[PDB]
Amino acid sequence: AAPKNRRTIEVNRCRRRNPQKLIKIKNNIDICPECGHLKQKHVLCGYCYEKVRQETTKIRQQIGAQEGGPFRAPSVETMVLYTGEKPSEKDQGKRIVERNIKRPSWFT
Amino acid sequence: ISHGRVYRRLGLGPESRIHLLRNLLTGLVRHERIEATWARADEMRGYAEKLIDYGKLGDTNERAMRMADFWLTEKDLIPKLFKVLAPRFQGQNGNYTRMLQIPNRKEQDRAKMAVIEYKGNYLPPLPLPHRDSNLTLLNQLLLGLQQDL
Amino acid sequence: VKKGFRAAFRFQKELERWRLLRCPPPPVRRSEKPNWDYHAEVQAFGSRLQETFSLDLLKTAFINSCYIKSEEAKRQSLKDNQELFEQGLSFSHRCLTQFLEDEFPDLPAEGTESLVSFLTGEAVVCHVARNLAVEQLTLSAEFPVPLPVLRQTFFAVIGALLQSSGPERAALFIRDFLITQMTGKELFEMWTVVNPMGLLVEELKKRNISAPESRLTRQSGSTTALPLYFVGLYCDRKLIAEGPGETVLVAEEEAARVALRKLYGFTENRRPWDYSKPK
Amino acid sequence: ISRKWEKKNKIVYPPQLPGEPRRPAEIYHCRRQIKYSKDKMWYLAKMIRGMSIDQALAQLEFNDKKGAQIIKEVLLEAQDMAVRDHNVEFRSNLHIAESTSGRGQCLKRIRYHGRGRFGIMEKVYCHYFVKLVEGPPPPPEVPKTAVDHAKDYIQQLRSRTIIHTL
RNA sequence: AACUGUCUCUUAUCUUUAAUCAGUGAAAUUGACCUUUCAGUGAAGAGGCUGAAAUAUAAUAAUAAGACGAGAAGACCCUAUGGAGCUUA
RNA sequence: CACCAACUUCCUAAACUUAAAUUGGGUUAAUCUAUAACUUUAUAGAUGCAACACUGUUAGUAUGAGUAACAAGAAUUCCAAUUCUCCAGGCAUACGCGUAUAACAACUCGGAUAACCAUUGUUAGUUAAUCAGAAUAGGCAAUAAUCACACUAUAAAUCACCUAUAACUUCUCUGUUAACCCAACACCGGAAUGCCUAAAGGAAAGAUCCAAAAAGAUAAAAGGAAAAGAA
RNA sequence: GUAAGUUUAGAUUAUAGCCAAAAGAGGGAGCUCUUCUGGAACGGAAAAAACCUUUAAUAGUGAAUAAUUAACAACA
Ligand SMILES: [Zn+2]
Repeated sequence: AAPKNRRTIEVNRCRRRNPQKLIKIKNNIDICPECGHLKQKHVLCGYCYEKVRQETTKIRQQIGAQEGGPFRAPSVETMVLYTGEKPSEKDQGKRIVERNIKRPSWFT
Repeated sequence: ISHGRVYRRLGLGPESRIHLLRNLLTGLVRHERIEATWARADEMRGYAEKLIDYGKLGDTNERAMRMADFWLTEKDLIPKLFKVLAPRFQGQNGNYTRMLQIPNRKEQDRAKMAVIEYKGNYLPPLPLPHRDSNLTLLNQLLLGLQQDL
Repeated sequence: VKKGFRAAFRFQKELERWRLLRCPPPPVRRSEKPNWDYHAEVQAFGSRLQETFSLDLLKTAFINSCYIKSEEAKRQSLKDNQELFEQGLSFSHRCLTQFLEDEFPDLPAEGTESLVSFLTGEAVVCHVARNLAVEQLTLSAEFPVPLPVLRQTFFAVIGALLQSSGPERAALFIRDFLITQMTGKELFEMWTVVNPMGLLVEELKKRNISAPESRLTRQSGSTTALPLYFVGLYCDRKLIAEGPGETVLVAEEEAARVALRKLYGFTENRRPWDYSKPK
Repeated sequence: ISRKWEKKNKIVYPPQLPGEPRRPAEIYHCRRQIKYSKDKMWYLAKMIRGMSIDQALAQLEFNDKKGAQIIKEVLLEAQDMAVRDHNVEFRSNLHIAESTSGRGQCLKRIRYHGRGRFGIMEKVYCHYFVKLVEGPPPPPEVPKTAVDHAKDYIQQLRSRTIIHTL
């Protein structure tokens, strides 16, 4: 079955310009205090998350080199230490990861 | 028609879902923080919490050893669960896993993204939300009400 | 490419027509535009009016102060119409007042002033002059001619006409061309009357007549959103005037307006003014 | 092809006289060649019409459509030139006066099928037009109240003239 | 004969489709259409005529019984003091 | 005890009497030439001189319709990175193709989307004495193979070496890449031989939802046409 | 009452209706024919090629008229 006649632009225009078919505005936009960038109320910041995710790779890269092989996951707890920080007695008996950078302000 | 459903349909079948969940659980244990789709992350959150209980049960438990071996493909992790994860969560009675929403992937599919991590980990803290301080005008007004009461 | 020169020329005219509609040219006075002869137009202007004008005086009346400045400014890089202007305006005021008084002796002097002011208003004078082509014949440094300058020339021409043709011809000219504009003009349209009830009482006491007692003769749709109220003013229990209104206050106000017209003999059915008289 | 939108940015007004209000700035920006459907892009344009510069940008940042990202890029370029070349003091003082999309030159190809059939393949391109006016978006319209409607209806009745009568 | 959801008598689960987001993007078709119901009229015949009736604008989602639905050079048999072609003993 | 209603008729101004093949007569759009005119005109002479309609021809742009339609195993420390989950015709030659090979740089076009390139541009490539391709005249021949022996059979199944003549010291040329071919297409199709069957070769999941309806698959209380047995 | 007609010469085109209404013949309903008559609204009969009122067609914010779906139980 094919259309019996051409559909008029006016009829077509009304269909596409009906409110149901139009793009709706969003009121859930929020600001990120940490980075000062926009975010949604139910969505986290990304500018700061970029630092966190990349820092994780840098920390993970250090971990990968230290292990040196697959299936080498330690059976003991692990800790990350940055330059200017010295291991404590409580840190004994735990895998220690050394980071050349200083302790990040956000990281505690 | 998803009324009363308590299980998500993932993978190519129920076995694939277990294997896909098994792979996700193994990866999470190794790294302690993994980013995945929100639907899949929610489904696997319950499994991770129960796994910590199995570690708490004890190494000598035959069921735990069988459970740990099946769920963890990489066998180096089996000592870790009983000697790293289980000792860490001994004080905790639950809520071992923290799941939060991440901005959706800009990969042309706009999948809902979430991050699931084990609490008490050595990884850098996630950017968690901070509640409003009591110094705010509304809270201070409520503080005055509290003092009167 | 379509060949031929006639077709290409035809399209050029088509482009010009579109260009004219899109971008109308700025207005310019006919004096600047070609094929204009001031002397011929003045002679034709006088002949068309069937009136005798002193060419020298008429030119002075058309001459304006602003026009002289432009010539002087051009000269740096002539008689004003003020004297003639005063005569026409002053004479017109007396003559215009004379017309009103004769038809409506009862009408107060204050009312005649309002009528005279309206008939001598800048808009009224400007409308007559522009429709008479006087603007083209007006001498000024700005186009369109400013209304106050245009008004000055109109009365200035009247002063020149008085010298050329005497008051009698000018009076007929005023009656034929200016008094005609009052046709279809209601009294309160040309005269602003506030507080008609008080004014009506003021006239009645002067005539030693009792103030009317207002009564509601007829009413319809009182409680509806479209109410009609008829209020009649009863003097000594006798109806003197009745007016229609939407509210009692409006009906009373309208009824008072009708009485004022009757008091001054401005009834709608009153005898029309005469332009027939050749004398 | 016609590029009159750019020429609108080359218009130079006469020097403003002392007795004239400060002329509001008008900026026209367009992208002539976009590998996007004009019809789909129009949906984005229609919604953003009349909104502020900041509000439109904020919505675009959280939009899923590819066209929305293009619109934001177009908006940013227009804003940059406005301050750089149109002497705009406050960046925030901008609103979307006009937003529309137009058709662009396309490419034609044949669409093969596995069963010997063929189809008409087209690579769609479009143009996008936006005009930005310095200042906040105009206040929204207030719908007429019942009292206003009744007054006009009475006024309309009075305005009526008698038809076909002496 | 057995066997079984063929059926008495249907139900449940999974995959595909489906629905939503994003990217890309055809074909048959098309006089114009501001594209209703009943009865009449007519050639078996009316969204557009006659007479009644109904009727905010615009949308959105579903099903295929009938209009003895619309269709082709489809099917069958027979005729010709029809043609034409062919063969002759 | 009437009115209304037709250009029938009267009235003011005019007019001077009722369909369509065909036939008689009067004009006209456009272009060129002759001769004039000079913001596009005149008189003559000429002609590829006038399109709302041939399922006309060519081009453009709509409608159907943003509809049919199409798509990548997981995690991470990263796309010639690791590890995990699962699949099971792979490697050589022939033939064909002819630079699709490889590196770099691009992000427009091509892949029916991205990532990435198979795209665009530039530069590079495939190595052979061993792998592959590129003198003459006479004389004389009974008896297959089949582990060839026995043993049979029927479809009836192998130059050499002698006798003379002639020449008299040699390693160049060409082929060599590839994920590749025949089917209009990066087409669920077609495509010889040898070895071997996973050590080789691979990925069904663009995201979300779990609509109805429909298709495929699995399961069935009691019964068995409302198992593999006979004719 | 009215204005065409006859002859001579040249020359083609048309030569198929439709419906209504009369007169016949087949026939017995109705049909099937032959013959005569009339018709082609912009008005009317409901819409109505074929019936009725209507001589052409001009402008006017005049007038008189035509046809014109309506009609008003019985016993001496
Ligand atoms: Zn931040």
